[PDB]
Amino acid sequence: GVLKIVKVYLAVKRRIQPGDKMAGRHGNKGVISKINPIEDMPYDENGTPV
Amino acid sequence: FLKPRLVDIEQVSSTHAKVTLEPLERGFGHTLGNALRRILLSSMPGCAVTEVEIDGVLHEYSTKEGVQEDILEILLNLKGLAVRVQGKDEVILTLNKSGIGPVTAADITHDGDVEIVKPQHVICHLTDENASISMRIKVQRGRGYVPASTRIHSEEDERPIGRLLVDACYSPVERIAYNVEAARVEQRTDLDKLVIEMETNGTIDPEEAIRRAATILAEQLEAFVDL
Amino acid sequence: TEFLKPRLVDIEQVSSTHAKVTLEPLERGFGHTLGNALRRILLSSMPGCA
Amino acid sequence: GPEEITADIPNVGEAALSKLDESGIVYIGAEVTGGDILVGKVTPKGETQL
Repeated sequence: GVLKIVKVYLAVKRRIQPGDKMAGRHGNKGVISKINPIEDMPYDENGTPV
Repeated sequence: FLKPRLVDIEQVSSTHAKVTLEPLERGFGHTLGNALRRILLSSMPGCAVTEVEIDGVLHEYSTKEGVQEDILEILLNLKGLAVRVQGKDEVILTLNKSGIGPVTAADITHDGDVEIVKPQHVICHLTDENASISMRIKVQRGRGYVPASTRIHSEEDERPIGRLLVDACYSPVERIAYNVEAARVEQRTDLDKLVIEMETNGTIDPEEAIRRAATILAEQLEAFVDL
Repeated sequence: TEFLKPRLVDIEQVSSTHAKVTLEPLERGFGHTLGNALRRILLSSMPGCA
Repeated sequence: GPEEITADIPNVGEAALSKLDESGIVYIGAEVTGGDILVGKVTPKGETQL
């Protein structure tokens, strides 16, 4: 019944957003809540944020 | 209500430097350093490559025969190319090169406002004797982080299928740190200093930056002054 | 590189001593950058006769 | 009747048919978003009875 088929291949690039699941190898899960600016990140004396 | 002013601005590397502010009253060293760290790290002028149209490439996911870097990776390398302009808000640089060897950032076509702060920055390698890559690299200037996604809304017939967009990286600043050491001026009870150690890709000079920072700072207080 | 300015500033009086002012159009991170820089100088350096 | 892959689609603008070639298939490399037509297809339904 099918005369012809056209298959299109889309490549989507997704980065990260609130709602994604993240975990370490140690069984600590997590879901990113807020994406915070580098300005509000806790930093050490050297000034490098986390 | 004694006011501050700048003092010796000590360049160390082409990357970073330690600026200093001598006349700070009680506790004001912190009140500034954090407020200055904020505007330094976030809102600053920068020029990052935006639109790139390459030789035979339809999309960022293909491979050009004769170069071992995937097109996606070459776009990513461009996001990290540091340049600076003077009088232009967008300049289109034409890059051409061939032959076996690294293609660096010094092989491009120089323009009146073009200054390449890292001529050694690697765009990609070249694996064959005769293979040639031509690219139109459209660099514009702006503020903040504009990802490639939010750019395809205007669109308005960006039909140039070869014009691959990248994410806007716009910012000079890398790491800003402030340390307040007690500064003893010959006569005063107790005063403090401001040591602002910042870090940059070399596309903005320290005195220019720290000035425009405080500019925006006081500019928002404008409304605040009255009601 | 033009820089967004605030607007609207409804000042809700709470008697005669204190009040809650509000500012709607503050860009990224500027709410803290202002709010904190003002909290600092208000609590510490101000003219007073005590 | 048989279904056509033809690029002639009732009720679509020039902006819609831009991204498609003469044959009705989207060009390779064209960036797309929600609502874009990947493959034009049309099926017979006769005597609409309006």
